[PDB]
Amino acid sequence: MLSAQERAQIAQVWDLIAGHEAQFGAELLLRLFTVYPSTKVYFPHLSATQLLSHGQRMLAAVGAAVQHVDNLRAALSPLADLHALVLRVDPANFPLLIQSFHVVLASHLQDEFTVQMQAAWDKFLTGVAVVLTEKYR
Amino acid sequence: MLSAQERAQIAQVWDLIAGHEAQFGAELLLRLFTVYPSTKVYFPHLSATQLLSHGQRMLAAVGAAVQHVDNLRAALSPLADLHALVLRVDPANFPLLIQSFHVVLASHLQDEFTVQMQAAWDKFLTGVAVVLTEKYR
Ligand code: HEM
Ligand code: HEM
Repeated sequence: MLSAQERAQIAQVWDLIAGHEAQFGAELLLRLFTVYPSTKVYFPHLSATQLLSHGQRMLAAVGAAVQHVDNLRAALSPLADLHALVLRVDPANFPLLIQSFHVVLASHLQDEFTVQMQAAWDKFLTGVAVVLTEKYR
Repeated sequence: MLSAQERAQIAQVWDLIAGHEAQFGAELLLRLFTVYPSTKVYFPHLSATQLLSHGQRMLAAVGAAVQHVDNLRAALSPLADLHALVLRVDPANFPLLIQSFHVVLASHLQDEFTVQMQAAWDKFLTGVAVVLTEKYR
């Protein structure tokens, strides 16, 4: 449950990502793989231009989720099935990705990525992660 | 157990912090308080110049720990007693601080804070946190 101010804040973060999905997503994956090498097993194909492609897909889906905070479970249902049932992504990986995403955004946006924006963004992404992991057995 | 390359990497990170302990530490606390408001209960006195003072103390201790990775338990013993026994800081707060610290460093250092440096820094700070929490009952 995001407040109106929090929804405005995550829209502001997204406006700073739009157009950079591939580059920011590739850097997110690189940071995740280096700081948490256990995550590399999920991406044997990516383990450099293929990084840009997957990064683009991933962050484009994040942008779509911003437009659907009120019905995230319905809108993300295919992606939830994919991560929980088909890919079998251990839910513990999702906080590692979210923390890594904050670092990449801070590196590019510096003080434009304010602590208020980070709090809202973290709440939003934690909710996305719940949807993408709750079907995991 | 940090490798020689990892020790070189954390020395490089510290060289980029030195002189900015107060400012970076204050921003670390502000980010921690905003993204994780549950942490504010530990700092009723700080909850703005007092932020600079505490930030300075905290990050100066980090710098001292860099010089003592081989005998962290002995060198940090007073600080371990303080956090675990006197302040009773719940160990779950330490990952929140470490993640917040990466974000603050990225915001200021941008791509100079490389993913290799972050991996080494994270390993180092996770070890500091183990020392500062293992006495907690
Ligand atoms: C907010 C969190 C996440 C979002 C929005 C997201 C989004 C996506 C999307 C849209 C795809 C489709 C790629 C395609 O069909 O080409 C995908 C695939 C994939 N995701 Fe995620 N993902 C997230 C978290 C994770 C995490 C934490 C992991 C593992 C650590 C992961 C591992 C994978 C893998 C292995 C694939 C398949 C890649 C491929 O087949 O090329 N994802 N993800
Ligand atoms: C790498 C991790 C940490 C380091 C190196 C560190 C370092 C320090 C130092 C050097 C002091 C002494 C301040 C003084 O005597 O004036 C201190 C005090 C304190 N620390 Fe930490 N700290 C760490 C983590 C934490 C965390 C995670 C919390 C709580 C969320 C915390 C809460 C406190 C509090 C409440 C004080 C007392 C402040 C005061 O009395 O003014 N510390 N810390």
